[PDB]
Amino acid sequence: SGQISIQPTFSVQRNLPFDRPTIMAAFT
Amino acid sequence: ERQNATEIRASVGKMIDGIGRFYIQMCTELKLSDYEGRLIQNSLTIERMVLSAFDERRNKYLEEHPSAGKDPKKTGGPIYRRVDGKWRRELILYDKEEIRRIWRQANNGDDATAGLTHMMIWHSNLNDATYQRTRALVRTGMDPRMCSLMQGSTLPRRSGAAGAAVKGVGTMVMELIRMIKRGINDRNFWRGENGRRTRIAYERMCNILKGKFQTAAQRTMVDQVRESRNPGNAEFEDLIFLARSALILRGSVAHKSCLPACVYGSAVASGYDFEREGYSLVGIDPFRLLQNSQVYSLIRPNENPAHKSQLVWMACHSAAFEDLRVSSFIRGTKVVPRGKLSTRGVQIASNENMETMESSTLELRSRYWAIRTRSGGNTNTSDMRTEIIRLMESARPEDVSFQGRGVFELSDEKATSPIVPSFDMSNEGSYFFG
RNA sequence: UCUCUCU
RNA sequence: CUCUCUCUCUC
Ligand SMILES: *[C][C]([O])[C]O[C][C][C][N]C(=O)C1=[C]C(C2=C3[C]=[C]C(=O)[C]C3=OC3=C2[C]=[C]C(=O)[C]3)=C(C([O])=O)[C]=[C]1
Repeated sequence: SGQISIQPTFSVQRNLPFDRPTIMAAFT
Repeated sequence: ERQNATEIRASVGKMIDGIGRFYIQMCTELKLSDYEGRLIQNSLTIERMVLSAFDERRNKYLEEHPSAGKDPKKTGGPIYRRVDGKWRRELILYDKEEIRRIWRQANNGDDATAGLTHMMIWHSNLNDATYQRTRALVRTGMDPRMCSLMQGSTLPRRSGAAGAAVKGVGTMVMELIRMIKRGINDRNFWRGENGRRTRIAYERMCNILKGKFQTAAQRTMVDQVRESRNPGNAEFEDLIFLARSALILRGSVAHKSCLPACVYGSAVASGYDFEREGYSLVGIDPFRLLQNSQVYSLIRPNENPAHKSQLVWMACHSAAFEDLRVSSFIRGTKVVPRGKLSTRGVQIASNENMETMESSTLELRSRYWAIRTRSGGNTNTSDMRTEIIRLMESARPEDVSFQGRGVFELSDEKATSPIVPSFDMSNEGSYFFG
């Protein structure tokens, strides 16, 4: 459990991270 | 094009000035000293007094159904006073009509609901940065891991379109799912005059959720959800699917810096005419206001004032669900995740021992400042679920969004020279609630 | 006029 | 990306 993904607040370049395997495992 | 911008700035500054001068009047009427007037807890109490005075429907309900041992025409809250260096809490009661009169006199005889919505958003941001909503998530059948979409879950209904822009995809999905569950339990939902009203509400909420989404497939799917006359289990499952898809193909959630009324009141008492200078909730104005403002808070024994200050900073800038790396880059100090913060919420309970409580200054200062965005990043037949799944499968957690945008120094008022962060060293954590 | 991070 | 959007029900 926890926070899987980021919701951007500031307009900065940055990589937007997310836990791809956890999100995708619910779609396979 | 410039004239409209300057009028918008003037209107926002008018709202800020009204809030600040109301805070000054309340501090005068409460006989608070400067230190006590700068306490964040006293400002929280005063703001809650304002919100409860103008909560028309709740006030009417309280009049019809009185509460236990409470006068339905009086608001109140904990006001903290320092006597001989010892803090003590007091419960003082104010007439709701008196509070409304004072607020209207603060806004020049106008019941400016914009300032009330501003305070509402400030409280919502504080609650988002402090408390998690996993129990409500699990009750409605959504995964507890989509907390990043639950921005603005504590915003009440009276906020309207101003607060609707702030609440995220998760909260809108949760409210729609609650409506669908109520319809599933009782068929008399969506019937009668109340049925027509709730159908209109459902359509409006679906439309603003559709506006939140960016890709065409998500908009088409929420459109299909909206078109159902009697939404049942299928639409609730489709809403859950859209909420999960919002984790990768993010939505357009509006972020604003809504500061506590203590900062605004101190600024207005200092002599800052927000009407003439102008205010923006997405620019340098909140950062500039926070840099030269002093705020005090109550620290329970065995707590870290740095962690409480970081929490208040995150709440002020609505950076609760922000990447920890960019938040730390903007702040200059490490933004520690929620698990490792040795601090509880800002508000003090009525049962606390008000003899060991101490006071600390809040470090609400940041090295850099950045523009707050509504965008959620770049996203790049009749069953659009497969198309959505394909779109999310193409995405990787390494794509760069907001290209060419950086963080500006505090002296760079016009946002001319951006600074791009390079997060390519040893990896820190990225999720606040992780 | 209430309380709470984390089924 | 600012701003007016106003609230099915006190919840
Ligand atoms: C529905 C949703 O929103 C959720 O809900 C819950 C949370 C929030 N809250 C609300 O909304 C409310 C609350 C209340 C209350 C109160 C108020 C005020 C004062 O001061 C006090 C109090 O207390 C209490 C409550 C509730 C519950 C309990 O337990 C307690 C209300 C009334 O009261 O009315 C309303 C709303």
